[PDB]
Parts: sequence; structure tokens; C-alpha cells
Amino acid sequence: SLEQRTLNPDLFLYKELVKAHLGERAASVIGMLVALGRLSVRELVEKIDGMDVDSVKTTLVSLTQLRCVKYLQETAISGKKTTYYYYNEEGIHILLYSGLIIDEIITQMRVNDEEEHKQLVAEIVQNVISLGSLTVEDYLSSVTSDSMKYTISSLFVQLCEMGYLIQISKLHYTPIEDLWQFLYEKHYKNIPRNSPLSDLKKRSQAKMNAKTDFAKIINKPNELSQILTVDPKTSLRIVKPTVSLTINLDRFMKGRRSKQLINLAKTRVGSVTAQVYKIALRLTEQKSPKIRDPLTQTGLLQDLEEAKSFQDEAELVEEKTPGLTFNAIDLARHLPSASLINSHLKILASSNFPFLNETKPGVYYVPYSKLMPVLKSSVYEYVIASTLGPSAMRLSRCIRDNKLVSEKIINSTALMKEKDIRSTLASLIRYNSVEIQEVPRTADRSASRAVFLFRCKETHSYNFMRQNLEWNMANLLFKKEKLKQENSTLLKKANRDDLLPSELNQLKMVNERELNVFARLSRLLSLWEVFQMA
Amino acid sequence: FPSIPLPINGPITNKERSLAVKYINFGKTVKDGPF
Amino acid sequence: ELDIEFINSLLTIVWRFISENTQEILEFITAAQVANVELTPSNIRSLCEVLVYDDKLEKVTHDCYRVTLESILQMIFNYFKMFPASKHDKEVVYFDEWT
Repeated sequence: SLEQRTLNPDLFLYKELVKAHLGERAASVIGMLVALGRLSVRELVEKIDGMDVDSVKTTLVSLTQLRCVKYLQETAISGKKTTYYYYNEEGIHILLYSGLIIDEIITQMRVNDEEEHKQLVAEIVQNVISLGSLTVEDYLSSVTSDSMKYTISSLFVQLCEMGYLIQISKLHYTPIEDLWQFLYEKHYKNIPRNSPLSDLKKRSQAKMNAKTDFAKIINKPNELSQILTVDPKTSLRIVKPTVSLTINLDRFMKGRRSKQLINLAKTRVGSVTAQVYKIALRLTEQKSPKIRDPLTQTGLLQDLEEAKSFQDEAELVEEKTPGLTFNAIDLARHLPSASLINSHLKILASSNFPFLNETKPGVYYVPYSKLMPVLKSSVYEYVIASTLGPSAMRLSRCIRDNKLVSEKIINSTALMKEKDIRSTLASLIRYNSVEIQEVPRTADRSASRAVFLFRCKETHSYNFMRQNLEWNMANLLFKKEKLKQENSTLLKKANRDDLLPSELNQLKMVNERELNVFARLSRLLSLWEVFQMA
Repeated sequence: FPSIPLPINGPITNKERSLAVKYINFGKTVKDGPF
Repeated sequence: ELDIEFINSLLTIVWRFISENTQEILEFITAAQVANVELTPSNIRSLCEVLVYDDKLEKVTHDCYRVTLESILQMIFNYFKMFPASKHDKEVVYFDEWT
């Protein structure tokens, strides 16, 4: 299997996904953009081989509907309208996560019990984005026209106003940087003969006003003042029927964030307070700071003074957020006891992780910015002790506090023999947890007359662990579709019926082995989504 | 020939068995849909 | 203390009292079965740090030490009760064979 194990980045993941559940014809083109960056249609056809010009336009509109690319237009002074096409990263994470939203509707919408839209509310997530975009008239004109759909249409504004049903616009069908350029010179529509002096302040008045516009235009999706129309007749409320809307990741990735963040509770406390702290988070993800934080994607991030300001505002918004700062009073009645509130959340103050520590006395909030970076330190070191010896776990903890360690002080700090540590330590230079740094005692950096120092290097240790698993996604997905290449005759025969008595034996083993693939895919994906709090 | 496995290798539980059924009909919906 | 082992067998005694919830530790260690002599407090703060590296024990308030509740782990964040078949199943995941 060496031909895949070496020469394949996460491009091996993305070519597989469009090969997984889509036609074959678009697998080459979606690889061609990300292998090249950006290319428009007039140079697309020459790079690829086997597809014509309008055959691309036949194919390009397929993945355009499923939100797999994000387009853009640019005109020249002498040239015509040129359609530069960019690449979408988060639109295919819907295709990646697509089963886990189905078990997110059930576990987050808990008001209902023994409802007869259980099969139906799972079908709408399979309807809203697998067909591409979605508007209100698309399901109203189905095989059922009226058929008690007032219990279904008014059910959707419960499922829309809880979030993650934002109407799409040009903002979602374009990336984040190319729209920032158009609004940047929109705030530079200033003639230079008004007050020309101190010229370094001229982009300052451009950037501080465009920063307020970028914060405004990112609220235009979240501006829920126009996603809803008051009904004077026969209905309490409904969303506007002329709204074409999809589902996004923003509540889901923050939902999986707290779903991941609840897993440290069952380790750091028992089962009593782990049931308590579930309630303390579920009221907060409706309006939280964004996990991807799109405000820091691309901009003036390179200089330190603006790089300070990207978190000088984020913590002040987080500390002064009304949408999550709970009074620590009303949560007791959400459990299906005011003394038990300030007693079971007393250990939340005394625990060794910075959650529920700094606040006004009496009212609480959940600190975020200093919390998930230790979650990244929590599970990563635990995976180091997983696949090899726990002597590495002793070594992994030893470097962050004994800064720039040597092998002389490693025997005063850690206590093992000199036969098993060097076998374990060398097993961690290979896996990029430690960083060597040699200091010479002679000229020209001679190897023998030199000693060596180590370093933690909290950046490259986690970049390696991210893409070590990103390849491990599609390595299993490549073994999925080769199982469909085998046994390919009877699977179409099992799909034309909607029966040899010995043939059915060879249909069950191929079905249970692929059942373990999607089971183990959810396991490593939870280990991978911890490193997406960047 | 490669040693040193990942520690996530186990029998499927019914907590995720129905969750895995939601994948196989998902791709069949897309391929037997429009495209 | 000395470069050979039985420090690992020494440290398994001192953890047992803290599970049920540093001068108090010196009274705990002196007993019948202990033999190594003079048991200085400089070795106690070093021997206590190893269980922090092994995640068994917690450091709080610059001198207090509490269990990390690894005792219930000692009896997803649980590698035990996770057994692989590893034979006749070709679809397994390894940590090597990407380097």
C-alpha cells in the first residue's frame, strides 16, 4: 500500500469524498483547483484531459449546488468579465459530518418524546443540503400538499430559530478575503487633497472603519430581524417563504466543541457533577464566540500590535457577553437546590483547569480563550501514552516545566534506568514531540565536542498529529470503495430487486465489515476535531 | 508488517450502529438522486 | 535514591493515603517495612513530582497534593476494556506507516 502511504496530502482526502458519494466526472476538477490554487474556466479545460468546455459547465454546476466551491468575478479595464473561481473548505465538511448532524438533531432538540416526525425530522436534514439549496416552497409542493403540514411548517421555525438555518447570500458563496478587498477601498473613497499629512494614519482611518463594516457584514447572516415574518392570518409565526436557506457548521462545530468539552468532566470528576455541568453549557452555545473565529483568517495579523488587538477585544467581549453569563440561579430548575449549586460548582473553581474561575461574585460565565488550548494539551499527551509505553507520558510532562532540558537533569527530575529511557526517547524524536538543539564547544559546530538540549515546540508537535489523522480518514475511505469494487455484480442485482440461497452468505460479511468502518470513523473524527480550536 | 496500532479498534455498539445506518442511505440518496 | 530500581516500589505506598483524601508526608512514610535511611525532604518533593508526570497526582497551592482520581481508572479517555481483534480483519488503523 506504499503508493498511498507517502505521496498524498489531505488532497487524498478531498478527491476521495467527491469519489465517495458523487459522480466520477468531478473528482479530477476539484483536485485541480486545490493542486493549483485558483484557475478559471478558460484555463481549466487545458489542464484537465477528457472533458470538453461545456462538459465542464455541465459538471461545475453540480458541485456548485452542493456548496463545494465559492465563486467570484473580476473585471479588467480592457478585459471582459472574468470569473475567477475559489475553493470551499467548510462546505465539504457537511459531507464529512453528514451522519453526525442526524444524531445532533435528536440530542439537542429534547422537548419532544414519542413524536411521529421522528422519521421526518431526520429526512429534512437529508433534504435541506443533499439537494443543494432549499427554500420553503420546495417541500410544500411535495407529494403531500396540505396533509397536516401546518404541524410540519410551524415545526421548522422551531428548528430554524434555534439556529444553523441562516439564509445563504453572496457572503456564503464567496470566500472571506476577496470580499474584504472590495470593502477596503470602499473605505478608501477619500480624495488625497482633504488633509494630506501624517500619511501612516491614512490606512488607519481605512482599517478602523472597515473593521466595523466587517463586523456588520458578518452579522448580516446572524441578523435574525429579517429571517422571520409575522403572520396575521391562521398562523402564529413563520419564516419568509421566499428564503433560500441551508444548514451550516457554526452551531454544529460549537455543539461538538461542548460535546468534546463534556468529556473532560467525566475524567476530572465522577458522575454526579458530570451530570450537573451538562446543563451549565447548553444555554450558552446559542451565542458564543466563534470557534473558527473568522475575524483572524487573513488581514493585518503579521505585526504584533494588531496581533495583540485580535484578542484584546475577544476576551473583553467574552467576559462582557450577556448571551452566556448566567446568574448561577436559574439552572437548578433545568435538572429533570440553591445550596447544591454553589457546592457542586465549588469544585469547578478548585479544579486544575481554567473553567468557571474568574467572574463577578455571584454570577458565573464559562471562560473560553484560555480553556481549549489546555484541552489540546490534555488529549494529545494522553494519545502519546496510548500506542506506546507510559514511560513516554512521564517524559512528555517533564519538558514543559523543566525548560530546555538536558540528559543530566533528566535523572534528577525523572527516575528510571538508562536502558529504557533512551529506547523511549528516540521513539519520540521520530514522532515529533521533542526538538533537538545542539550547542558546540569548538569551532564550526563539531558534533563530538558538543552537547545537546531539548525543547517542547508546541507548534510542530500538534501540526504533525493533525495530518497524521487526516490521512487516516481517507485511508479507511479508500478501503471503503475498493469493497464496492469487489462484489459489484450482485450489489446492482440487490438494487434492481427494489435470490440464490448461498449467494446471501457473501452479502452479510461485506456488510458488517463496512459497518465497522463508519463506527471507527466517528472515533478518530472526535480525536481530530479537538485540534480544530485554532 | 507495520506495528504500533491506534487504540481505537473494537466491536460496534448499538449507540452508533443506527448512526452508521444513517450513512449508507445517505450516499444512496445522493447517487440515486439527481447526480 | 540510588541508581538501581525499587524506587518504583517505594512510590506505590505514598499514593495510597491521598486517594481517599509536605511535612505530613514524612510521618506517613516512616513505618515498619521502610528500610532506606534518613529519608530527607529533598527526595520527597522529587518523588512526588514523578506521579504528577505520570498524571496520578495533582499539585495545588504550592504545597498541597491531591489525587487525580486515577484510582477509578486503575479500578473516550479509557484505553482499557478496549480490545482489538487484530487477526483476519484487514481494516485496522496503525500509528506508523505514514512516516
